[PDB]
Amino acid sequence: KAIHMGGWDKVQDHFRAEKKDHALEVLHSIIHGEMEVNVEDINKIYAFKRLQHLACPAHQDLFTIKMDASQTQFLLMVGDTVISQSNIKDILNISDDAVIESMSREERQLFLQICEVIGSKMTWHPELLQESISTLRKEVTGNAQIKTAVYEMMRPAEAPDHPLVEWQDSLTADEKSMLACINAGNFEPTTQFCKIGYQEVQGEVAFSMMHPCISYLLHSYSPFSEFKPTNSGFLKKLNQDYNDYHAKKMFIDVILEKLYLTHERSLHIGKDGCSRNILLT
Repeated sequence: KAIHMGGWDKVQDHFRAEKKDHALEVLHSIIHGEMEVNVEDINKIYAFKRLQHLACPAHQDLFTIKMDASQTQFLLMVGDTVISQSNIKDILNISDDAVIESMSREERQLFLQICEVIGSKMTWHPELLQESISTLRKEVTGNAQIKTAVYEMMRPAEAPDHPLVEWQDSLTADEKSMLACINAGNFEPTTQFCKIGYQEVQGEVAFSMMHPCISYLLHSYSPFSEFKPTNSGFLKKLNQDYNDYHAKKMFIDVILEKLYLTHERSLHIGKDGCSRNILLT
């Protein structure tokens, strides 16, 4: 897809095809009204990918990212050498005394994948956010392999493309109350389930909630430095729902199971054709 930054459309004509990626990396370092932005940590993730991609194909396994024992620092590793690190609160642009819930190994790899994509849009397509956050985000949330990765982890048997099932309300007033917490104390059938995943495993359906860092980074993240505390507010909220859901999981799952079984084994529930119960679109 065409890169345009730094007049690249015509500037690229000065370079041999085999040098264009090198010249872009350089052009990127020359060029990168305007609100101040905090993206040095988050861009490391995609930059590390760019590094790895230049190494001999058999050395590529040697480039990896892990966490320190506290899982609050990502460590960029070239074999055993830690070439650089990033605090997760700096990657997230969050206000520091902000609570981050821990992620499984699966969830972390997904978080990092979203980091790559975001980093790559902000690096090669700065025009995107120059418009608005929503224009950046559309490109991230609309992105094929991110879509594919989010569905594969949370709803492995549902295609991202899955057509909505029509809402049929079999919930008692108590059940709708019990559900309020997975969507900020509201009960709206078209949105209540946007954070829930599910998979069938040896005859049982197992529900989950989207990790609040992953939902934050998909739908609430602002790279702008100046609203650090606003980002933090959004995160605490997703934290709270996440924690409520786990405190009450054995009541909530009974009800999810009922809904899933009565909506064609999906929680991608809509009304009059209008769902926002997708994980992301």
